[PDB]
Amino acid sequence: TFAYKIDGNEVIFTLWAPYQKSVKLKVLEKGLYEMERDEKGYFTITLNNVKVRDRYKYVLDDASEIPDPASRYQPEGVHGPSQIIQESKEFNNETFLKKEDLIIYEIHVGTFTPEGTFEGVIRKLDYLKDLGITAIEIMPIAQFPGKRDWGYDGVYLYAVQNSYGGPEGFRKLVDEAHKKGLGVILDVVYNHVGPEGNYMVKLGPYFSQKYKTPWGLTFNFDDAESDEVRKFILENVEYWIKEYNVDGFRLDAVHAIIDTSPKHILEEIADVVHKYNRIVIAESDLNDPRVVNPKEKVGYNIDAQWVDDFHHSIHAYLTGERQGYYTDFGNLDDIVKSYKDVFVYDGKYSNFRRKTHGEPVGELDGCNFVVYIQNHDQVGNRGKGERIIKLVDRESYKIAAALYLLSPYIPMIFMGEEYGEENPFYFFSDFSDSKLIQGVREGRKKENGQDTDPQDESTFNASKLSWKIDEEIFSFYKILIKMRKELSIACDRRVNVVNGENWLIIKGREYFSLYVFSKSSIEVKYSGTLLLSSNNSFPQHIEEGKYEFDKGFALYK
Amino acid sequence: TFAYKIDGNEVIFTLWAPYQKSVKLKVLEKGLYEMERDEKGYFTITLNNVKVRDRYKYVLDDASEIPDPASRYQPEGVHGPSQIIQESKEFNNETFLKKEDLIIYEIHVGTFTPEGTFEGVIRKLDYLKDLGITAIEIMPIAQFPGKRDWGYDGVYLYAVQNSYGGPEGFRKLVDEAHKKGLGVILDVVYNHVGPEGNYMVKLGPYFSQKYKTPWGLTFNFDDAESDEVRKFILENVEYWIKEYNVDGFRLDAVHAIIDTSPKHILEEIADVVHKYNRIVIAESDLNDPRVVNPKEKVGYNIDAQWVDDFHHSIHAYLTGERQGYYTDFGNLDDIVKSYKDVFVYDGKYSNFRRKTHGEPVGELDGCNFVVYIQNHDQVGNRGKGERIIKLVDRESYKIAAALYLLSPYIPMIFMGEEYGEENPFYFFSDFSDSKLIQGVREGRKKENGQDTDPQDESTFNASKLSWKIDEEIFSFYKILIKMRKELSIACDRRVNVVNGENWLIIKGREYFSLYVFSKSSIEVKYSGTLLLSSNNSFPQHIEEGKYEFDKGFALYK
Repeated sequence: TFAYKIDGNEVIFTLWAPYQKSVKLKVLEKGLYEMERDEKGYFTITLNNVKVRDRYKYVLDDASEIPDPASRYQPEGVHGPSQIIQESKEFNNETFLKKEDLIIYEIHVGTFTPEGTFEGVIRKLDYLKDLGITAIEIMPIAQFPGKRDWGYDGVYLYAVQNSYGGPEGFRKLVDEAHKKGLGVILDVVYNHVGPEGNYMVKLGPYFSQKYKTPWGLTFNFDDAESDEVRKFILENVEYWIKEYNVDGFRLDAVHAIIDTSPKHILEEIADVVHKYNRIVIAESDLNDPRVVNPKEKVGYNIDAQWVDDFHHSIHAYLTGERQGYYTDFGNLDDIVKSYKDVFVYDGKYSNFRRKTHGEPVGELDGCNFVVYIQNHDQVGNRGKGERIIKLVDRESYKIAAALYLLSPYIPMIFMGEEYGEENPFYFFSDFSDSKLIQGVREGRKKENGQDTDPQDESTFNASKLSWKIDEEIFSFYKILIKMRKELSIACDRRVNVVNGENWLIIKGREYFSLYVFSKSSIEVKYSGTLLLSSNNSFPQHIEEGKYEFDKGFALYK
Repeated sequence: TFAYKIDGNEVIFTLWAPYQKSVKLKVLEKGLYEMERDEKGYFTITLNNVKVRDRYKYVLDDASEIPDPASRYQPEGVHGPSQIIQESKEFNNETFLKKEDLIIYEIHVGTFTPEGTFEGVIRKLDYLKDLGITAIEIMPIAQFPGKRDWGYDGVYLYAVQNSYGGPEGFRKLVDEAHKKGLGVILDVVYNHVGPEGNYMVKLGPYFSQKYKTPWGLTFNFDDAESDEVRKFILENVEYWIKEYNVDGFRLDAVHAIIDTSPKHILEEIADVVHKYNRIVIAESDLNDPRVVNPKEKVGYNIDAQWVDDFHHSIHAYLTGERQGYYTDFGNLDDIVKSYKDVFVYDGKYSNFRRKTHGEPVGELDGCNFVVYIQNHDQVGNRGKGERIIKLVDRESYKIAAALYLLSPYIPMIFMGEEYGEENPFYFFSDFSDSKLIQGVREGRKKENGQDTDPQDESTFNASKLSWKIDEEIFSFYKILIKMRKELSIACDRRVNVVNGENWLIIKGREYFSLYVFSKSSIEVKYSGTLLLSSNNSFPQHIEEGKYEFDKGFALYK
């Protein structure tokens, strides 16, 4: 209840407008009307003449026409009139998506398929399925400005992307994957909004003034009317679930979500989701268990959370990288602790933030966290979106892959990565306000040295995937993904871990694994049969003793 | 460790100055020196020539002299040189102060005794003791600007007020009360700082930029170097405890204390205090149990918290008051719920904040909260600090008194109130920067209509207590305070409560009480003996039946 609501033959027009005195419905074809201002600040009207897949603008006091922020869909620009659509209405009391079986495929509909749409991505299902992926994670489809964006300027939480196809398409996309037995997971932004087409600002207070994130400012969940906005959001998740049988959510940078209330909005959301028996994952920098934490432990519940701590340890280890966050790591030791204690910052000094970061993760299964060697962020904000292939010796790139998919955690593959993709993932925008298409520039430029003027199709397309398979890499992947299942490696943190100066051997419940980054001697403490190696130098049937190995990765049993 | 530290014959000069490149110790008599800049940002020096009860200024890069923010004492202005003092060092592993026996006397050393000092307040001990008060709560003694302030512009957390006597005095004050068997409780401000003499600002980041309270902005407990500042504070409480055997703390507006860390600074402090087996109470607007909440329940622990909810219900009830917050109440019903469910806003709609305020207090004894009919705030910010005597029929004023002291809560009397004080408590400042002594004006003026130019001795002295006893009122009090003890009324929330249209009868463990605000018939359901009445119309030995009563209060058994 916020956008519109088709009854029988009749339709309503709710509209949170505290700041307004006079608001006017305006079917573009039909006419202009007067909303029933309720004391709380909710203008409102009721229609029946309408059925009309009609455009409409809300015209306020000031004498300005604007679009329904709960816009079901914005046919034209992020200034297009909002529009009537059908009531998908149907979805199911669940997700087939069981947590353990979780292989995530991060995708970016745009730069993905050369079509760059759902249709585009629909073509790859069976491919995806082939791969073994247990589910798909879509990057933000919240109507952003232009046609070229990661989707982090989504300024229409309710309206499904124009370009990407939209509604029916996105609609179709799920119904599709659904049949392919694939799960879909939408990654939604609740900690902020788009710098273009944002008309919250004139309807009332949607965003707190107390605080200031980096990208502008979060919404208002605390002060003055929190009540409403906090509902906005909360309804927003419900929508997805029913209007699109979505399988799960992925929350962007929760830690920019500020709440002081006795009940943190997160926990508020989690419940909405778990209510429909769906899943939630969140991007959180704060090495805090709270999030993913259980109800008994007064945690928000959130099903799972990303652990960049993993990534980083590995990355800076393989690369001789020490910039920005990389400075907190770049070492073997890190890799192991992360491997056994989810966070590398368990409550210790980050010189990076000159603070005392994170704190001990519980006794939570590996499945409360999701690991990766790649993601839009990690590639994306490099200045030249270098994939990781471009910075590591081939054997390495293979090793890494192993590391992560072989974790109890919840392995998620960036798009491309599996088949050995070398294209880059660039920072691209599609703004219109001069000051935007500018500020941005010195931004990405000053922030990350990106040269590729994001506001250039160039930068764009150059990130489009070059479906150039590499069966070496591609093969591997499938295998890994496969062994993982076989082995029952998931969630389980009952692991034994060793490493030497440059090696590392990890026992598990059903095996051992060998990581050697440099020819060296290993006192292999066990006998198993080679299950998979990165090389050929690997001994099908191993036994306990000293052995000299070559830079490579081998997997026993 | 932050100010200085006298060793044997030698003394250190720590000094958090991240932003500084070159810092200089400067004994005013002796000389100027160079601090040992540590990477973390801590300049530093070591002395022995010194013993000297010497003044000193830290002279930074910019070529400016300034005083030790951990100033033990600021002899001259809030620009005076800091100064050497002795190492009180001694205190005890405890407080005689048991929580139940808790009668708080809120005092304001300045406007109190005509002397307006500790010495002044020392003269009243035995008086106080006489009253029955179980302990004293001092308003902020943190070096503020000028000589006339509530003390809410304290800008020197470590330095004891000049005017109020200072150190040795405050020192003496406690050692005194200690002997009188009286407990002392300092009310310290950690959510903000004084608008004059604040030199944190140039030493580095002491205060977060993420947020903005009302009175400027809180410190930085979250970001960049939180680590340090969070220690500042935390050491600050330790000081009080050892350098002054203080008995407890009272925290100003905690809810302006913003922390996202896994461990809320509050909980951080609580521990410091409970570590020394001392007590903590906090001013919190957020109807959140979290604070006062226990460790098992993942609460901050804080021993007790103020419940304005109480006050208000009563006040607006007795007064026909409905301004500002008064709008959320002004009703009988409120009075009872507050009486049985600590908060009146247990998670419901405050039109006052157009939000959904508070939430259910546990099953916490009445002793987690502290009630009052008066306090500096409630009088102080009225525009004409009207005491409550000035707005209620005499019988009322007596009734109220009963209400609160007869609660399981932790009754605290404002100063004056007990003996029937009619003087007002005004908003007074003693600033020097023109813009201050001005902004303030339209402030207090625009905020509360205060006319009494706070920057006028007038406004000041006029708040000084007129020790004009009124033995009627005065007597009552003592009695109440006395019965309370007798009765064992404290902490216990096992109460039965009734009211009629204008009356109210409250059973307890050892009695009943009758509140009648308007001649009416009461179906008194019990037999007891008059223990104390506000009037004479009260029936020494009561029995169950209908009886007509007169506006008044009576107490049975």
